[PDB]
Amino acid sequence: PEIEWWDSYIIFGITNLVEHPAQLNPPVTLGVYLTKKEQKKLRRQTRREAQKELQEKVRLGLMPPPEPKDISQGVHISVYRVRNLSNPAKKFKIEANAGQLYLTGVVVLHKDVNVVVVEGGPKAQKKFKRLMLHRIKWDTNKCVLVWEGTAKDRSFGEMKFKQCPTENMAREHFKKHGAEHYWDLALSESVLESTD
Amino acid sequence: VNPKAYPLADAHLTKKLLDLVQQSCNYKQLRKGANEATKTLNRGISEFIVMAADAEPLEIILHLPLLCEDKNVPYVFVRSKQALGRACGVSRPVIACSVTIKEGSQLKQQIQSIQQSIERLLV
Amino acid sequence: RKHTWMEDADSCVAHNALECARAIYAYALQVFPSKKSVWLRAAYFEKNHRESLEALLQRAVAHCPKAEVLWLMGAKSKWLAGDVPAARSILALAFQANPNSEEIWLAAVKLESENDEYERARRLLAKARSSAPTARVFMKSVKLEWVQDNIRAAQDLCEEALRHYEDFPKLWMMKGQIEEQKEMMEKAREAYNQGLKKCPHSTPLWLLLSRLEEKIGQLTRARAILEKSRLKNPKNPGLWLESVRLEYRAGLKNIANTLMAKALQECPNSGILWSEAIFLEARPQRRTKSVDALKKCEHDPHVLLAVAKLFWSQRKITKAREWFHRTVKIDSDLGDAWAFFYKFELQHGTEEQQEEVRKRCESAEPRHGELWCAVSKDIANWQKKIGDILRLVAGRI
Amino acid sequence: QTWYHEGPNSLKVARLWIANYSLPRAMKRLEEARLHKEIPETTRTSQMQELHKSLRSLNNFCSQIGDDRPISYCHFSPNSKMLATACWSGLCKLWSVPDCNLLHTLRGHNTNVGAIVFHPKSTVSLDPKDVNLASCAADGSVKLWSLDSDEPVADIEGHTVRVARVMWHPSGRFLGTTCYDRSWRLWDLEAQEEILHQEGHSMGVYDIAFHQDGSLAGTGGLDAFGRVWDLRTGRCIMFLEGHLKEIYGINFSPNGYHIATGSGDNTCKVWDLRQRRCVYTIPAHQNLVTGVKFEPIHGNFLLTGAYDNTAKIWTHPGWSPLKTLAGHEGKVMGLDISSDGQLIATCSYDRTFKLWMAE
Repeated sequence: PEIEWWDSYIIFGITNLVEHPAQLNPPVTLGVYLTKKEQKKLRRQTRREAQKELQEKVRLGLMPPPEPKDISQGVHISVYRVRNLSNPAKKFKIEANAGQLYLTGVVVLHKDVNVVVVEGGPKAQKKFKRLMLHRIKWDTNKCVLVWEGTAKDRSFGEMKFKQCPTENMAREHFKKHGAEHYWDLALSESVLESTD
Repeated sequence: VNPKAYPLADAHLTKKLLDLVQQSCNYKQLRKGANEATKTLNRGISEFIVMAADAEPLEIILHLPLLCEDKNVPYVFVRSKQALGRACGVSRPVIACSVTIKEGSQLKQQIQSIQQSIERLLV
Repeated sequence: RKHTWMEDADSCVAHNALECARAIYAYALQVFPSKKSVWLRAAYFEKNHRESLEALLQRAVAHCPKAEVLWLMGAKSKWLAGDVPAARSILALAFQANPNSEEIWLAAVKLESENDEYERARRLLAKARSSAPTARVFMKSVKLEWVQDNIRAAQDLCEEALRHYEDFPKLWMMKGQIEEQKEMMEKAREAYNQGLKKCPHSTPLWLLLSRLEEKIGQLTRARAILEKSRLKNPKNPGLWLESVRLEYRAGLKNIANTLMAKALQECPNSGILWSEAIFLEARPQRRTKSVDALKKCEHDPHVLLAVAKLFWSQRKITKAREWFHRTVKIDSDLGDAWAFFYKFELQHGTEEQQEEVRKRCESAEPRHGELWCAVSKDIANWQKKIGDILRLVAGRI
Repeated sequence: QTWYHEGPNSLKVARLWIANYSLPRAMKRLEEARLHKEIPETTRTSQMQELHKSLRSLNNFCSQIGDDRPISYCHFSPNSKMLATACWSGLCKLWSVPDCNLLHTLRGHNTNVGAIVFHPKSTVSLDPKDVNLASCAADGSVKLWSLDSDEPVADIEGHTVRVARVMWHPSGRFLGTTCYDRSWRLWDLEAQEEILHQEGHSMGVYDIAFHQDGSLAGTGGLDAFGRVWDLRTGRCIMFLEGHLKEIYGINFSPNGYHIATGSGDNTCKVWDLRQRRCVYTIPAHQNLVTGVKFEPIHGNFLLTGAYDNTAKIWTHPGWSPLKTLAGHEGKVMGLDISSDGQLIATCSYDRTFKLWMAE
């Protein structure tokens, strides 16, 4: 590069002009808790109202008296690394949990590097992490959580078990959905775990 | 609000904190009052400590985050003490509450989520 | 039927007497020859209840071949009661029955190093290293070379043990202890760092590295090494206790209390962490901290030793003696609890309580203690007795 | 709807001085980039491999506790002299690096101190009796402080909101400060007054950092929109977007294209300036990335902290996990590399500050 963009724009464009450009917004109900006495008073009032309604209905002659007797505004996106997706029930249970949890993503498999990326709500991501980390029993084959952050919107459409024997094809498939950085970080973490 | 009250939660954060405080007080896992919160933080059995920014004076709650720096507990300040008192199941306003951990309670995941969400507000 | 007879003999030995149990053990030994377990049980019953133990050891050596544990117990009973050169001849005869240098050569080297003529011990260690080399034999050879004097041959043997047994942190810890006893101290820190980076999970090597980085000044590097040891395990109770002790050694009492609270939140079922939190607490606040330590970590020797120290500090000798007796009954192998019981018997009580504490320390050998390992790992008190080590642990409190 | 407003002539004179000081600096940076581009790929690859091997064996040492308050920010002094820390208390100590000895702790604040960043030419060509460091608190205060006085100077009362961070200009005569009043102030050292208040975000700005040449200045806060405003007449055209969380850290690379922004969405945005796009979205950690620092004048790496107990030193470019500089016990708030590149301090919420040195 010969010069930068601001250096080419300035070189004379300096003046005493302060501006406020691009004022954009960044991408509510409160419950009430009632004490035991308040709950008892409400129950008494409701019972009195029901008794009054029954008395009015009986006195009206209508019936005889009873006989005496959100993916928006932030989506939690996790990415885990597994040594072998061979475990059918464990992988199936984790995938089933993610699918039952209205969570999208992908499950890419490779030589000793399996990247399972899920994206959904926080209560679904916590359940998927508890399923993949405590419920799904893998065993040398272990599953660890590589990353867990937040994104603006979901990237993938649905959980599709992709497969690529080489890292370049899986990286291109992740870059087609705009998630090649997480797969590259998972591959780098797998290489650092295998080297150390 | 008070500038000394830090950190300050948002609207949905205070709603989730009030729901967790009501679930803890209904399951007998919450202690209301500043002295009970100080006793729970001194004993090391308090999972979280919530304060009120609408306290006059707020300095009587000022030892509540500092004890949170002595026992490694998350601290948060509510918007009003009357809302914290109504969420604690009492007609009187509460200025300081302590949600304590229990032996395998069902609200441990919600308490862990509230501790994870309250640790990012103080920055 | 032999297992039921051994169980009945053990129940009779634990119940009322020892003559019928010894008769049942002799009947089970004379009915059919058994493995080393029944011979070890008979040797333990003879040692717990002089001549009968030597006769049982001779019968086990004559009727049960390939029993290194029974031969070692017979050699120990001959060295303690009978004679040391007779136990040396018994170990030499057991070396002609078992050609393996795993435990017989180390016992012969220990018997030759407990007495004089340490050149014979060095020759036996060299023969054990040339016949069947191992990490424990090399560590025993380095200890026998470093107990006399810190010679360069001991450093060369420690370097050869670190080059041949780099996976074992004991050789790196011995090399760091040999280099720390020299004039310089950077070589011991480098050897401790190599042992911490080569194990990679070595708790006593990291504790020695933190102690060397704290005692030689610049305790910030010691705190960094303690944090790396706590994060490298991860969340070890010993590394957290060492970091809490390093924080309490300085003027940062609030940081030490925060580290103790973090260690209790990361490991509540730890006796040493509960004892450190009870000792770091206040004097009117210790009655609740000891109750919380007893409720969280029940039937623990370190928590009982901390309760005994709190009862002795509160001018209650009748409660401190009962807590020391409960600590000795829960775990008699503890060194710190036995040292605290000996200090409580020497501070408050007659000579009968001190004699009973000395008999309890000489019956079961204390190990894995805080004050016991500080005097048992030094070269000046390596070949000493148990009573002198207990007196040195009680006098240094 | 970019509305324009006229300013004073002193702000225009300071903008003309900043342009006249940045244009030969940009010319020298372009000449250095053309000289580095003329170097062959073999020696550059060998230097990059040597830098990666030096950054991979980065051990943490000299973890000296500052005070009982957790450390919120750290700034390296020029020429590897010291390191100014800013904890949650009112004191701003200056520890002698790599000796880890505190000396001349600059106190004078009442609330929780924010980012105490020293001047880029403080230890180089400025007197120690004059103003050398600039600190900020949780209230509205931007106070100058010396290195051998242990007392603050005449602060700027033009900020009435929570001043999160403050960073001095590379020229030395200016200093930006990100306040919580949905604007960022630009105080002057020669004029001794606030020259401009650029409001480029709807929410309060958190981190403000100028470029390597001093022409541009990157902003960012709770409005989730990174603005790169020019020092001549404003007009931020390099708008950074994509992060759904609050931008808590901004750092300008010595190269004219790359710019690192740290957000709370567990990612870091290395965006380009010649294309006005995001070149890399690196998942550095899983916690909220608050601290972020660029490389020195060599320009090879980037050290990004987070709310976890670790800090990732990644390559620049490439966005690869080169070094995991863990060892802390709290949220890593504030980190700065030295001017020599061999030492880097990372303040954390465990009330301690260590330094990563090559083994």
